[PDB]
Amino acid sequence: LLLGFLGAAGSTMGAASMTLTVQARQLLSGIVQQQNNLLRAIEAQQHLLQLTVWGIKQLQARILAVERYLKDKMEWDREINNYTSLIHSLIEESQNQQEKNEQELLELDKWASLWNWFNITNWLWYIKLFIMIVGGLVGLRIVFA
Amino acid sequence: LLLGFLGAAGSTMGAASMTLTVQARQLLSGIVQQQNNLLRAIEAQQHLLQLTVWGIKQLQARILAVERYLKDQDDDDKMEWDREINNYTSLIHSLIEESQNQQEKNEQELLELDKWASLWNWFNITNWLWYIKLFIMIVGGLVGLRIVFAVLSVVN
Amino acid sequence: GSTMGAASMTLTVQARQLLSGIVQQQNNLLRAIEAQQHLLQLTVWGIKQLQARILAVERYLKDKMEWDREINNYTSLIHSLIEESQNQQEKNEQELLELDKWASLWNWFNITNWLWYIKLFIMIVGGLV
Amino acid sequence: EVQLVESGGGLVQPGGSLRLSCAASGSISSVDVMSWYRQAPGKQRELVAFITDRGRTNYKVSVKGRFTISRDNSKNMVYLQMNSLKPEDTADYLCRAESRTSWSSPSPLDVWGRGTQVTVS
Repeated sequence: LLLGFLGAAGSTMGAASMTLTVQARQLLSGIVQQQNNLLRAIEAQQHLLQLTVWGIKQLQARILAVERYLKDKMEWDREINNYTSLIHSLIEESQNQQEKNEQELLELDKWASLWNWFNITNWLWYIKLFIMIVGGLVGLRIVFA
Repeated sequence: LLLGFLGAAGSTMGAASMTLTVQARQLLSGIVQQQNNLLRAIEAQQHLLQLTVWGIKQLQARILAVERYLKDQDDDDKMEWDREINNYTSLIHSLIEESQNQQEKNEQELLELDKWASLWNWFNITNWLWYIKLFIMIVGGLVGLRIVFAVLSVVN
Repeated sequence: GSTMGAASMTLTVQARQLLSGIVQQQNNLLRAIEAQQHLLQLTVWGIKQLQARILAVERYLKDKMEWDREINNYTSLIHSLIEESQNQQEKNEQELLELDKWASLWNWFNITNWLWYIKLFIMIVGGLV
Repeated sequence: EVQLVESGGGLVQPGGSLRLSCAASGSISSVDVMSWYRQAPGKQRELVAFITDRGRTNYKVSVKGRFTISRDNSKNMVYLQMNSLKPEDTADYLCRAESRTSWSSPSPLDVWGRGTQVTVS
C-alpha cells in the first residue's frame, strides 16, 4: 500500500545520494592529483637545489685556487648534506604515501561504481514493480466501472 | 511507523557515506586551503631559487673577470649547467601552472558540493516527492488504460 | 543476506582511511617544503660568504640592496606561509580526529543492516502484490 | 545526567609521567564517547584523545605513542596516562561525555568537567 509509495519515494532519493557522493569522490581525486603535482614540484625544486649547491662548490673551488695563487666551511658541507638526506628521505616517503593514496582511491572508486550500478538496478526493478502494480489496479478499476 | 518506512529505502539508497561526506565537508575545505597555502609556499621558494641561481651567476661572472685580469698579468662544465637549470626551471613553471589550475578546480568542486547540499535541505524534498507522486499516478493511470484496452481487445 | 550486505562500511571505512592518508600526505609535503626552505637559507648564506670572499680578493686587486631586498621579502613570505600552513595542518589533523567519531563497528552497522532489512521487506511486499 | 570530575593533575619535569582520571557520576558504559581535551592560556580547546563505548581509542598526532587513554566501567572511570611530557603539554585538561541520540537516549548527552591543570616545566 502507501508503505510501498513511501518506499518508492525514498528509493528515488538515491539520485540525491548519488549526486553528492560522486562529487565528493571527484574532489578526492583532484586533491590526490594536486598533491602529486606539489610533490613532483618539490622533486624538481630539489633537483634545482642540487644544481645550486654544486655551483656554490664550484665557486668555492675557483675562489680558493685564485686565493692560493695570490698567496665552518666543512660544517657548511655537513649541514648541506644533512638537509639533502632529509629532503631525499621525505621525498621517498611522500612518493610511497602518494602511491598508497592513488591505489586506495582507485579501489574505492571501483567498488563505489559497482555498488552504484547495483543500487540503480535495484531501484529500476522496484519502480517497475510498483508502477506495474498501480497500473493493474487502475485497469481493474476501469474494468469494474 | 511510516517515517521509518520511507527512511528505509531513503537511506539505503543513501547510505551513511553521505553523512560522512556532509560531516567532512569542513575537513575537505581545510585540506584544500592547505594545498593552496603549500602551492603559494612552493611559488615563493621558486622565486627564492631563481634569486639564488642569479646570485651564483653573478659571482661566477665576477670571479671569471678576476681570474682573467690576473692571468693577463672548468669551461665546458658551464653551458651544460645552464641548460639543466633552464630545463628544470621550465619544468617547475609548467608544474606550478597545472597546480594552480587543479587548485581552482578543487575549490569549484567543493562549492558545487555545497550547492547540492543546499539543494536538498528539508523542504525541497517534500515538493520533489510530491512531483514523484504525480509522476507515479500519471504513469500508473496510463498503463492501466493500456491493460483495459488489452482486455477490451480480448473481449472483442 | 542483508547482514552480510553490510560490508558497505568497508568502503566507508576506506573513505575514512583515505582522508587520513591524504591528511598525512599534506603534513609530509609541508615538512619537505620546510626542509627545502632551510636548505635554501643555507645556500643563501653560502652565496653571501662567497660574495664576501670575492670582495676581499677584489679589494686585494686595488691596493646589493635589492637582491637582498627580494631575498628577505620572499624569505619572510615563506616563513609566514609555513606558519599559516602549520596552523592549518594542526587544524586539519584535529578536525580529522573529531571526525573519526561514530561508526567503524557496531553503532553505524546495525543501523545499515536494519535499513537494508526494511528495504527488503518493502521489496518483497511489492513483488508479492 | 552524568557529571564529570577531573583529578590527577599537577606539575612535572619534562620527561616525567602523570595519570589523569575522569570520574563520572553515572555509568559511562552507555556513554558513546569519553574524550580528553586540553586548553592552554590564549590557545584553542584541543581534543587530545577519545575512547568509545566499545573501546575504540584514538589520540592526537603530537601525543600518539606517549599518551594512553583507558576505561574502567566497574569504577566508572576514564584514565589518561601521560608519558614523556613536553612543555607543549601544559594546559587545563577537560573530560567530556558525548552521546548521540540512540534508542535509549531521548536527548543527546553533552557533559563537561571543570578540568585539572597539568604543567610541564
